[PDB]
Amino acid sequence: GGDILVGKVTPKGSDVKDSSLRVPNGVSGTVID
Amino acid sequence: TEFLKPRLVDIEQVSSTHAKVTLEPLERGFGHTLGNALRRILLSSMPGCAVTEVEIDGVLHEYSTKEGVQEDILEILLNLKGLAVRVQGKDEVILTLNKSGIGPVTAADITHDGDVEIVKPQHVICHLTDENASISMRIKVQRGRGYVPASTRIHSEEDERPIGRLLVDACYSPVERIAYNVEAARVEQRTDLDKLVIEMETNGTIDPEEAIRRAATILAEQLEAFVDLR
Amino acid sequence: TEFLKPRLVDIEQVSSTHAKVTLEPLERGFGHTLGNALRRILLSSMPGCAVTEVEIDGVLHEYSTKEGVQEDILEILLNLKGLAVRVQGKDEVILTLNKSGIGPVTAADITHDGDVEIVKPQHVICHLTDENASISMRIKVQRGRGYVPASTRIHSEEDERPIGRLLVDACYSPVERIAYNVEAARVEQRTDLDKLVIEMETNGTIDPEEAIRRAATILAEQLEAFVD
Amino acid sequence: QDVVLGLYYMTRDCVNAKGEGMVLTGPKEAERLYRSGLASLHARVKVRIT
Amino acid sequence: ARVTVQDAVEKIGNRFDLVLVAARRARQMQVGGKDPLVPEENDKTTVIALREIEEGLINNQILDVRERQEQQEQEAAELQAVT
Amino acid sequence: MPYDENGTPVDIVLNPLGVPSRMNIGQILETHLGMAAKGIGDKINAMLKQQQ
Amino acid sequence: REEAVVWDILDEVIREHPVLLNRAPTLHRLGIQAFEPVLIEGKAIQLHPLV
Amino acid sequence: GAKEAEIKELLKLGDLPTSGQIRLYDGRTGEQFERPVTVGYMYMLKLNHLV
RNA sequence: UUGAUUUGGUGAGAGG
Repeated sequence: GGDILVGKVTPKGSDVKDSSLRVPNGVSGTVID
Repeated sequence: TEFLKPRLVDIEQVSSTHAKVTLEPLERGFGHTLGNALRRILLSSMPGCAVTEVEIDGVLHEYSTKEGVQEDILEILLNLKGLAVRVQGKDEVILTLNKSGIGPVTAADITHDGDVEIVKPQHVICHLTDENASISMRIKVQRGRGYVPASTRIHSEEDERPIGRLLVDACYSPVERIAYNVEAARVEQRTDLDKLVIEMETNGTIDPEEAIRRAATILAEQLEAFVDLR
Repeated sequence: TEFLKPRLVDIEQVSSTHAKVTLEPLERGFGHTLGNALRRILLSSMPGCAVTEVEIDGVLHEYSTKEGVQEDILEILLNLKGLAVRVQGKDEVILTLNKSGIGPVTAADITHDGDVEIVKPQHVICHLTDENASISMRIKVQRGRGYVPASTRIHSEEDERPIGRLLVDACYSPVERIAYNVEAARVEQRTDLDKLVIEMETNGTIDPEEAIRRAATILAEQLEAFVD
Repeated sequence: QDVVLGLYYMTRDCVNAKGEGMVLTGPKEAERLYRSGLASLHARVKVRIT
Repeated sequence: ARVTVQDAVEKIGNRFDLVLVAARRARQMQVGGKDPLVPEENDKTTVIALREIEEGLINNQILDVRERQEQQEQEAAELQAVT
Repeated sequence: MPYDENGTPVDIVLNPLGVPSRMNIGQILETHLGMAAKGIGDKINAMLKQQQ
Repeated sequence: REEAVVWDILDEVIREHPVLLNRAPTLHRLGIQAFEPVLIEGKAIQLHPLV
Repeated sequence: GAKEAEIKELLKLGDLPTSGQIRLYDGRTGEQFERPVTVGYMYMLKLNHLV
């Protein structure tokens, strides 16, 4: 939980941000596909 | 104080794994005490070696499949978790299994070193079906006690290992089943003495008199806190 | 492959015959091992001495009645069983008590030799209604270990004792009650450990930690053979 | 539910057990006779209680 | 330590005023300035308040007496500091 | 775990008090018949391990 | 990050601080009761049986 | 289904006691549970209500 | 001054 899977963030959205889909809180696992 | 002391008089091996052992002579009432204490210690706290990290070539995660085999990779990891190894000198060794050709992959195909002994030469792991298929796994055998699982060993491991090493759970205890019996001892002048017939069932890797000696030392060093301090 | 040795953290001494040995921390499933081993040894194996046989005049079996007393001979047998005596040199001492006059008979009233003594002299024996009543009992004290009751004592005996001899349960072991719990302690990472709380109440003649140390060295000398 | 079964099995009686009709100097040695293996949990007995 | 507050309910017999008196006291110990009237066994201000109540040395009257004493001390401090 | 005299621990302990109230007595016959099924399995495992 | 020192902090904020346990169909007032926490290795609320 | 006498007869083919009940000792105290208990194999399922 | 969208609403199924 709290990892990063797909870096997916825009500029002009300092003013840049973190929408990068991460792993939900409490889950683990192995990326199978 | 008219007490006595017991000794390991006869140690019979019914097989290579299932093996009983006597204890003689015990005092009156002590039989169930020593039997239950040695049962709890001999089931909880024995050291035995087991499979910890499995490294197959060309396989990323454990939920994939491989070319030329029957069992899937989770089946291979379960059949490797059942393995019974007996190292002598080191406490952490790396074996090697390489095999090609149609037919099952026994545990007797691992290219052993000198100080490792694989005591189950009919333990099946894979069923290679293609003659052009190969499998080259590199196992890692630690040594500990109890049960330490993959989740806790996901951050506990300090030695920064590289990615690609499948983590297998560690079933370290080589004792699986133990029963004791308090018979009537055949003492030529005493009738109020008894014997303890401990019936162990091991993983084949542990020597029963050595196991009983280690469990006795564990119990004595635990009771030294009662003996010395108050 | 290294094991956790504990520290004995507490002896909450409630009375002179009471203790509570709080003890932490042990490996998971070791508190029950130590507690049960000590409990069985302290119940049925700890050596000591108490009253076994008593010969009283005026009675012929355990269901008769002497005059001059409020209580009956079952009560004198029970209050005799409650008496805690210690013998130093020998192991088969016969004692005799004689009491007359208005008042109860206590443990200090007995005639004692140089080798025996009473740990509780104000422990009551009986009470006397008549000033002309002269009670007399020949109290024999053996020395064994643990507990043997009068039922299997009379089942095990076969020699015809003289009429007037009375059997009693032989509370040889000096402890009266031992009962523990296992609680859960915490070393900063692993919460799976467990803490022992041994409670103990004895009679006189010993200090509960002395009984615990005696049982522990009994088991250690019992297991002293096949260790490294 | 479990605890009333444990009590109903504990405080009951049967017409013969180990230690039928023996006499006990207190409840402490009643539990000591139950634990050592010399009487049964339900065996009728004269005790001295206070 | 604390399991039941029954003696504290006995000495302040309303069971709804116990909460208010012990809350006034535990605010006197938390922010608070004041130090407790009782030895503390690493109990929190709640249990130290109720433990003061059980031995009969804090109720509503004692707290109003102490606050009048502090108001008089502040009055004497203001008068003796200025004049 | 509660082990029988043969030495094997029992795996899972349920509660008998559910059975007189919730009148699902079929789990007991499943328990006894599954015990008999593994009794035959242990007997075949002996006859085939100690190989005949 | 949950370092090694916040669990002692947690056992020092729990100690005398009750919590309100509540079963979801609360019908009478005995369905909200306040306990003191004892920390559990696990993910399930351990609830005293008589209650 | 299977009647009860066939359960008893199948428990006699295996070497098990006919009542379905085995005496069990306790792993903590090493001493026998009074009044023999029922041991058998029930087919237990894990439902997808995970904690 | 150092970051972001379901609640909204429907339907279906499930737990106690």
